[PDB]
Amino acid sequence: GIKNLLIALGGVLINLDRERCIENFKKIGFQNIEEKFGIFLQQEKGLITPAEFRDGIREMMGKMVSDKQIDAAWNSFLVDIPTYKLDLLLKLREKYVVYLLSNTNDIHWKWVCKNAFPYRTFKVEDYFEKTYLSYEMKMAKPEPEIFKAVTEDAGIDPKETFFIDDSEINCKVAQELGISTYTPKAGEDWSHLFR
Ligand SMILES: [Mg+2]
Repeated sequence: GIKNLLIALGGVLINLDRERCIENFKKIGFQNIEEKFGIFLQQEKGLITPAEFRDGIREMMGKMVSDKQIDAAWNSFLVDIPTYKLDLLLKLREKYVVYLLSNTNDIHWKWVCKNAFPYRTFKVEDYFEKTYLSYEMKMAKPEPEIFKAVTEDAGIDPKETFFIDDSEINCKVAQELGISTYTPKAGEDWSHLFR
């Protein structure tokens, strides 16, 4: 009897495009961008600041570039949330409590909130009871920490929580804590889970 849902961000909701990102980075002067990915892991845990991140990018980049240029290229990894997934979220809150559990960074998070979640009258606030972000939490999937940490703050029973995330390891760890999981494939429309 599932009462709650935990949803990942990437692939599951927002389409990703590594090639594009790589290319945009190269265009702005980062030659070995693809070997490079450090600060990414730190950023993800919010152990540094967007400021220091850009500096790190510049620093290993060997050139001075605009923060906008950098945010631009970094955000090009994100494509879009097909709007039918947004409908699905809203429809789902009718029968469940719905949380986001996402490994991400402030720069990305602000892009998705401005550019991807806004739909009709709705805003990121409208889809989730609460969003748990790695870089705010300071811990990241698949640390067991983060899963236990989420249920306690949320005050939800793990036995009654369904976790949807396209990373196997993340799912296996969540299962250990008693959570049920589905691992969607790239591009998968996982709406079939509720037919
Ligand atoms: Mg993923």
